Amino acid sequence: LEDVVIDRNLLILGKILGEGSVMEGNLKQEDGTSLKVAVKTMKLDNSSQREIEEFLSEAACMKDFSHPNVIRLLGVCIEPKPMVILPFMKYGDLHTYLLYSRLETGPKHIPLQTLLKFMVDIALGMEYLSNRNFLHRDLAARNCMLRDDMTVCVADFGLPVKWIAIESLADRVYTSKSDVWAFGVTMWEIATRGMTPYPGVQNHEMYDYLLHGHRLKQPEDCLDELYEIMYSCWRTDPLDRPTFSVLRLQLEKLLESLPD
Ligand SMILES: CN1CCN(Cc2ccc(-c3cn4c5nc(ncc35)NCCCCC(=O)NCCC4)cc2)CC1
Ligand SMILES: [Cl-]
Ligand SMILES: [Cl-]
Ligand SMILES: [Cl-]
Ligand SMILES: [Cl-]
Repeated sequence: LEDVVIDRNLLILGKILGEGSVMEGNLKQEDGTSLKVAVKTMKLDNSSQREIEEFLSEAACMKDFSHPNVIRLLGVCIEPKPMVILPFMKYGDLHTYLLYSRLETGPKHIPLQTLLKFMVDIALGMEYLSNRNFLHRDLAARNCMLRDDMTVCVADFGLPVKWIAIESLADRVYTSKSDVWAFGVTMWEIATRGMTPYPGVQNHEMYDYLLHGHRLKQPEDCLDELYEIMYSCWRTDPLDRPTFSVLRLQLEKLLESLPD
């Protein structure tokens, strides 16, 4: 607590940004200046201090995370409900951004070079968490945030059937190679500019679908080289899947093989 806790009086809450749930707010910092934050309210099982122990545990680790492509944890505040304090990012989540991209008034058609750069950013972020054996367990375009410099950072980690790896559906187990699987789905979302995974397949059909060897199909405008990287993320054996440090360099290489 000594490290992550923030006095509730230093926090002012405002409108709802999404539904626990997310809310806007102002964090009064130690330099006197006030910072805009997003406050994620957390509903935990208070029948025991079990879930809160694991809550304050990760938060202490998450507050020490420092990487441009990984979201920053500012701290936690208590009411007795905990609340995660994160930086506010006005450009919002990447998923909505991709959709807007396909509408006039909204952002310009995102070229492929920019789409890969989104993937690289996420891969770099995941590479950082992976190096610290920290699992995300909920990676998706909706959880990837755009910084004010339009660089992507990963979020919502710590503390969705169509993103869950095949092993994690049956055995109900989670490894970093399960995050790689979700990362490949995230790549698909980006390459399709916001499509929902597995059109035609309902959620209750996903296990038999995957179990029979069927995977996400290649988008029309997607390069064979880019879909290879995506596909390698969905290999049945988690050991056959590449690490984030391999994926990251694959994407950096491919992006550099393109013009501006
Ligand atoms: C007066 N106006 C208010 C509405 N404005 C537009 C707008 C609306 C919503 C958001 C927004 C939404 N989410 C956000 N998460 C964060 N910052 C902003 C948002 N950081 C925390 C990230 C942690 C992970 C997470 O929860 N991922 C899901 C995204 C949830 C941003 C801008 C215009 C002005
Ligand atoms: Cl308040
Ligand atoms: Cl940050
Ligand atoms: Cl769509
Ligand atoms: Cl599909």
